[PDB]
Formats: sequence, C-alpha cells, structure tokens
Amino acid sequence: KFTIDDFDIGRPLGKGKFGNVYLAREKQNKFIMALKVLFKSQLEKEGVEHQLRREIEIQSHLRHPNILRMYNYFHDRKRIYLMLEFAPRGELYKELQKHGRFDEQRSATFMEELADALHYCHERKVIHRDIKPENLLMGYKGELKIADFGWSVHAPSLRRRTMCGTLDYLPPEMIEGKTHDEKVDLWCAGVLCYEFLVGMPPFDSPSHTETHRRIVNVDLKFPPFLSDGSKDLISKLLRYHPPQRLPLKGVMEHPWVKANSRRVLPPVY
Amino acid sequence: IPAWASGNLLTQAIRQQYYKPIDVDRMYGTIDSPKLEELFNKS
Ligand SMILES: c1nc2c(NC3CCCCC3)nc(Nc3ccc(N4CCOCC4)cc3)nc2[nH]1
Repeated sequence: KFTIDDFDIGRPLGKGKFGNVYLAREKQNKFIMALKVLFKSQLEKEGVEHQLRREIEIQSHLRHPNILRMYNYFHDRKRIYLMLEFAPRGELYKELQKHGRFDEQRSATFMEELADALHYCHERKVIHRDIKPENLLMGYKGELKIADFGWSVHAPSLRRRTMCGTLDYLPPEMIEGKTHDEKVDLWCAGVLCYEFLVGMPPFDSPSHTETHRRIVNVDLKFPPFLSDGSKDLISKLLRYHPPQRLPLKGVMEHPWVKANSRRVLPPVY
Repeated sequence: IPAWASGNLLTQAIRQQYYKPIDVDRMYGTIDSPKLEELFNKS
C-alpha cells in the first residue's frame, strides 16, 4: 500500500476548506498525478465522514476518458490522500471566464464529451446532480474531465428527493419539491451548453426567487448571435417535463454536435 | 519547486504521459486500498 513517501511533492494546485491538492510524482513509475490531502480531524468535526466516503466510492469505480480518474487512496495518522488524475489545462471555469464565451467548436466538443461521460454514469445508475463549469477540468488536449462528485448519488431503484446542485443550474422538479431521477443531468447539460455559448446562465436574476420563477417557467431568451443548431440542442435539453428531455445518446447524435465537435479520445495503454 | 514540476520539463513529461499511457489499472488498480470504514480509524 501507498504512503506519502512514495511521492515527490511538486507544488500546490489548489486550496480547500478540508485540505489541499498538490502536483505530485510517484517515485516508482515517475508518473505525474495530483494528490488531494484531507485532514481526518477537520472532516470528523464538520461531520462529513460519510459524505466523503460516498464521493470516494462513486469516483473510485468510474473509468472514462472524460471523468477524472481516482487511481487509489491511502491514509496515515492525520491525513487521507486521494491519488487523482492530473488535468494539465486546469479549471474549465477559468478558461470560460478568460474568453467570456466559447465558440461553437469548443462548446460542441465539450458537449459530446459531457454526454459521453454522463451516459457512462447513468449506465451505472450514478446521477451527477451538479454539472457546471466549476466542476470540470481540462486534459492535455483540452478534453473535458468531470472532476467533482460532491452531489452525486448511486440511485439504483428509488427516485430522489434531495434538493442539490447550484442555483442557476437547478431543474424545475427540484425547485418544485418533486421527486427527481437521472434526467436532472439532462437539464443541467442544457444550462451548461447555454453558458458555454453565451457566458451567462439562461435564468440569471438578482434574486433567488426570480431565478426560481424563470426556471419553472423555462423563461429562455436566446441571444441573437446563437446559431439555429445550438438553440435547437439547448431547447431540446431545457424541457420542463423530464421525460421530454433529449437523451444523452441524442445529444451525442445531435446534428450541431456532429457538425462542430472536434473530440479526440486520449490514447489508451 | 523541484525542476520536474515547472517549465519545459513538466510540459515534456505531461506530453510523454499522454502519448505513452502506463497500465494504471494494474500499476495502481491492483494495489490494495484501506477499507473505507478504516479511513477514519488507525493507520
Ligand atoms: C485533481 N485535482 C486537480 C486539480 N485541482 C483543482 C484545484 C483544487 C480544487 C479544484 C480542483 N487541478 C488540476 N489541474 C490543474 C492544472 C493547472 C493548474 N494551474 C492553473 C494555472 O497556473 C498553472 C497551474 C491548476 C490545476 N488537476 C487536478 N486533478
């Protein structure tokens, strides 16, 4: 089993309120990865032990080119260490903020990768529930990587009740206190596509109540610069009725995705 | 910051890793993990 002395620590990559992430190189294979370091005492005091356990269980069992890999994990006297795939191009949200909005090629590519990753999750009855730019990282060739599974759930049989995710991304069914299923991720994919292309989420408002109102009315107002193809896809995802939302296979097959995506699969061993 | 983690040396290493992927499934995936119930117990 691994210990911290099996790794050369390179530099901090990010800071959290439970620990830190470092660029690290495991000495044996000279293999560069990220190490997320969490403090056992802080996790217990905050009462998030079962929460972290769930996140680890879900992510450690997923193997997909557009899902950040968790290679393994270990612990010592004070700390829990997660061995994670390093995403060389970093935060997707930072890239979006830098550019303001993404072009159609970039956005369609991300949408294909997202739909593929989410399909993989849904095949295993894992619902993500918090798709947004801030939860996505980028690989060596700019490939989308779902990086966080904080609101995720393995939901084999029962519909879910938990309101979760992020204000601007919440599906109508959550706001209305209905049960939800995997189709929440479909809705969030639509919001994401809109934000990619526009640089702001579709239901942006000064108050939580007005945002809620816009979401449940699907008060969608497309900017004039958007292509018919992109509006078609967004409109097909942002449906009030979950069963009417375009399936993930449908997103991958959508003509706008086909015409604009430049997706490349990473080399495999 | 060690040399391997900064300028060109990092870039080249990252490129090398992308084009020459190791078998992570056996190099890390077969190696034992602490039980998730043990994570907050004795190491
Ligand atoms: C697992 N965790 C990872 C990162 N951690 C992030 C930062 C901590 C919380 C959000 C995730 N960053 C990763 N990649 C980065 C690559 C370059 C980054 N930089 C930003 C610009 O300056 C150069 C370094 C930052 C993160 N990869 C990763 N794998």
